[PDB]
Amino acid sequence: IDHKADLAVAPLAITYVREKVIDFSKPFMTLGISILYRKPNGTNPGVFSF
Amino acid sequence: LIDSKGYGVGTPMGSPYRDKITIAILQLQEEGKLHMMKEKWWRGNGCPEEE
Amino acid sequence: CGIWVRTSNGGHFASPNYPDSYPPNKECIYILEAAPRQRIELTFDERYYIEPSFECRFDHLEVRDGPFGFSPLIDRYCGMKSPALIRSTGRFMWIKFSSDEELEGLGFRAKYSFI
Amino acid sequence: FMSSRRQSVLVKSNEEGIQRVLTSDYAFLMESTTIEFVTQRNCNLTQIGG
Ligand SMILES: *[C@@H]1O[C@H](CO)[C@@H](O[C@@H]2O[C@H](CO)[C@@H](O[C@@H]3O[C@H](CO)[C@@H](O)[C@H](O)[C@@H]3O)[C@H](O)[C@H]2NC(C)=O)[C@H](O)[C@H]1NC(C)=O
Ligand SMILES: *[C@@H]1O[C@H](CO)[C@@H](O)[C@H](O)[C@H]1NC(C)=O
Repeated sequence: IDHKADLAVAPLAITYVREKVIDFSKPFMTLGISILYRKPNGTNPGVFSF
Repeated sequence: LIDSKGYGVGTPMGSPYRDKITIAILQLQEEGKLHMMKEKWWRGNGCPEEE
Repeated sequence: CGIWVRTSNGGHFASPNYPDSYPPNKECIYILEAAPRQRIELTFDERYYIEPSFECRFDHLEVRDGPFGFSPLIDRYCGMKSPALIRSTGRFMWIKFSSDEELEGLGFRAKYSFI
Repeated sequence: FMSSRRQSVLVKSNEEGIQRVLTSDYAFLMESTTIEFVTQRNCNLTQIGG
């Protein structure tokens, strides 16, 4: 905004809220979001499960 | 997947660079150079051990 | 309409049926591809030199730097004047010629060159 | 949801809109009449809802 810098090549999704006051190039790559979670142990003692 | 967002390059108001960096961006893409640059940096090779 | 002019240091590029009037209802693509690090110099030869007093649509020869309809617009030429020679290093000058439903003209003659 | 997907699932032809449901789980909101020409003249497909 303040022009103290120039074109800033950095990870930044082309979002409308930014786009309203920011000029943006064409996407060099796409982007998505998703669940990221550990692999569940899913283990029951079983020796005294009953 | 949830949303299809797009990774672009920031640039200030009316800067002449957008209109001519995109042609570079497209040029880098269409020739495949992006894929290799994609490949060369996401070549993390730890495999998913089968479950 | 397609005259695949790929891989030439230079070659002829022209509207269909050039010495005659171009056919109507024709929307045919042309593509100029340059090898890496090269420069494209497009030579354009007008058939008829007059000065129009107006600019209009329905018959327009635009020039694009990159893939069509998706790269920035360079300029959109029409009429009977000769467009000025275009020098860019975008390496992809891809040019489309359109046609309305009538009102054909003298067509155009061009010459692509690579350096 | 469709705008969230935005050609993730926005299919262009009816007949190949069928096979998207034939090959996986899909909804493909399509008009009543063409349904009757398909669901009656093809198996594995049902009119759902009203
Ligand atoms: C005297 O001779 C001149 C040519 O040297 C005649 O000039 C023509 O003038 C008209 C306007 O009356 C021009 O149309 C205008 O063109 C400009 C530039 O494209 C455009 O911005 C305007 O909106 C308008 O379209 C015309 O181009 C110009 N040239 C031609 C084709 O002859 C002039 O008319 C003559 N004097 C008279 C009153 O007859
Ligand atoms: C239902 O699906 C099966 C498997 O693709 C197919 O063989 C069958 O022809 C389909 N139903 C009919 C009778 O069209």
